[PDB]
Amino acid sequence: GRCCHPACGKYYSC
Repeated sequence: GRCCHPACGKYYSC
């Protein structure tokens, strides 16, 4: 989604 650190798994945009 909108997240930019790996704490969102592979659902970070960076």
